[PDB]
Amino acid sequence: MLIAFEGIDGSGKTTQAKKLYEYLKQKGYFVSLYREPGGTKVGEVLREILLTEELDERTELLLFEASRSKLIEEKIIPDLKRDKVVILDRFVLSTIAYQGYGKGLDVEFIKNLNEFATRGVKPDITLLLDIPVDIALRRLKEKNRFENKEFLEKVRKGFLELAKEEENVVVIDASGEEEEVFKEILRALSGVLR
Amino acid sequence: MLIAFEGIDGSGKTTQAKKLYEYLKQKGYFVSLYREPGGTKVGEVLREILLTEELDERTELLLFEASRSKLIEEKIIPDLKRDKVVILDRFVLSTIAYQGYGKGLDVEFIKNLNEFATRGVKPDITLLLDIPVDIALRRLKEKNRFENKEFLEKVRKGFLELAKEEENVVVIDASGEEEEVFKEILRALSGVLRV
Ligand SMILES: Nc1ncnc2c1ncn2[C@@H]1O[C@H](COP(=O)(O)OP(=O)(O)O)[C@@H](O)[C@H]1O
Ligand SMILES: Nc1ncnc2c1ncn2[C@@H]1O[C@H](COP(=O)(O)OP(=O)(O)O)[C@@H](O)[C@H]1O
Ligand SMILES: Cc1cn([C@H]2C[C@H](O)[C@@H](COP(=O)(O)OP(=O)(O)O)O2)c(=O)[nH]c1=O
Ligand SMILES: Cc1cn([C@H]2C[C@H](O)[C@@H](COP(=O)(O)OP(=O)(O)O)O2)c(=O)[nH]c1=O
Ligand SMILES: [Ca+2]
Ligand SMILES: [Ca+2]
Ligand SMILES: [Mg+2]
Ligand SMILES: [Mg+2]
Ligand SMILES: [Mg+2]
Ligand SMILES: [Mg+2]
Ligand SMILES: [Mg+2]
Ligand SMILES: [Mg+2]
Repeated sequence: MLIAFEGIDGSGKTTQAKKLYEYLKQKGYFVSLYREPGGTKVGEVLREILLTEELDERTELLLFEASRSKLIEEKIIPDLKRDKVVILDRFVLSTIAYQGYGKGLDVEFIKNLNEFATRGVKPDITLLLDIPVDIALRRLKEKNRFENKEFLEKVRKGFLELAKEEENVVVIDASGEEEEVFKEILRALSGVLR
Repeated sequence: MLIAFEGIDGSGKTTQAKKLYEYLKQKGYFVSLYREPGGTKVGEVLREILLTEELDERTELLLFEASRSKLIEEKIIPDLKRDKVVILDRFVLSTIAYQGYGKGLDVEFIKNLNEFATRGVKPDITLLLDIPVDIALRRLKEKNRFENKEFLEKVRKGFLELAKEEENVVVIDASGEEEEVFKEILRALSGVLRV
């Protein structure tokens, strides 16, 4: 297996996760790629609620966890049982960084919810795509995506603290060009996977 | 003043909550009536998912709590700030009885989620409509609703244990006629509210 991509909006997660998916398929792995929230029919409904409705921060946390629970039970656990490489575009560190460090919700509580939703399933490696917020925001602005700079500075700092506190997290310099970032990822992956 | 109706499917909650809503409105209270899950636009979408999609028991728990959180923040807390009497058709005991006693999820974990979703808001009184499962099932059969006898027997017993452990839960014998059950509810309510 399980490879998680983490990092702020605009760090290149969706781009890199797709590159890694295609690369590992070509190398002969059986691989799955899922996004969080989403990745199942029910999860995609919850994703649309999360991205379109005005929600309070507590309802948001519970819906992220509900989407994760469905994806874990429906797809990830069955995939891992069949020795598929599962790549996730976001996972439990995003919930801690955004809902905990960003929104101020209790992190011990978030971690208990994460454990409940995941049944204790943990990544073999987490690739934290680290990038200065101003650089990320300029990438996003090009595609008419806007995120709050004050909020994301807290989240960025939170991810970096988590890379020291949580297990199996490798910090990737995501400021570089696409192929350069991918090479860094492949170097990090050689720590857990042929 | 927060008044919660609890009990198994077919115990008369929706019937009696509406009766109470009308009665208190006539007596000059400003009253709200909400159902769980549901009661908000988002909560109603979540209710539809809960009632129509195949879900694992953990995802179910989290959606029940998400609906509760939305209702608490959007409607319940603002209503209580305005001195409205808020009547709930189900609340936190339903989660402990169904997801805990029924499905076997950890009760302390469920209580922590309850506290999170509610911001610690507790009812002034909870009316547990207790009824034998057989009676409930026969009332539901008349309306083409079917529920699982084995499951509901565990849930009934769970509610009854909760009525002993949790604060301000009154057990109502709800197997009698509708008008008699309502009279018992009013007698119970007189302990906390001028009715
Ligand atoms: N290494 C890179 N350098 C510059 N732009 C990039 C790079 N990687 C991705 N992008 C572009 O930046 C934006 C954000 O990338 P995306 O993969 O959507 O990030 P995330 O999923 O982390 O928000 C997209 O427009 C994408 O094409
Ligand atoms: N006291 C009662 N005796 C007989 N039937 C009842 C009584 N109260 C309600 N009913 C009927 O039983 C069914 C279940 O009532 P309802 O209020 O929907 O229960 P709940 O909301 O607890 O499932 C409905 O068809 C309703 O009209
Ligand atoms: C998985 C997850 C995402 N999110 C947020 C991050 C994003 O702003 C939003 C949607 O996710 P996503 O589409 O991955 O954002 P992006 O491509 O911009 O990185 O959901 C949380 O707040 N908590 C979570 O647990
Ligand atoms: C509020 C709540 C309801 N439920 C279940 C009980 C019901 O079978 C279902 C829908 O609620 P509802 O329509 O109140 O059922 P009924 O009128 O038959 O009592 O949701 C839970 O499992 N957990 C919860 O926390
Ligand atoms: Ca650019
Ligand atoms: Ca460089
Ligand atoms: Mg993305
Ligand atoms: Mg906050
Ligand atoms: Mg965790
Ligand atoms: Mg009902
Ligand atoms: Mg179970
Ligand atoms: Mg509770």
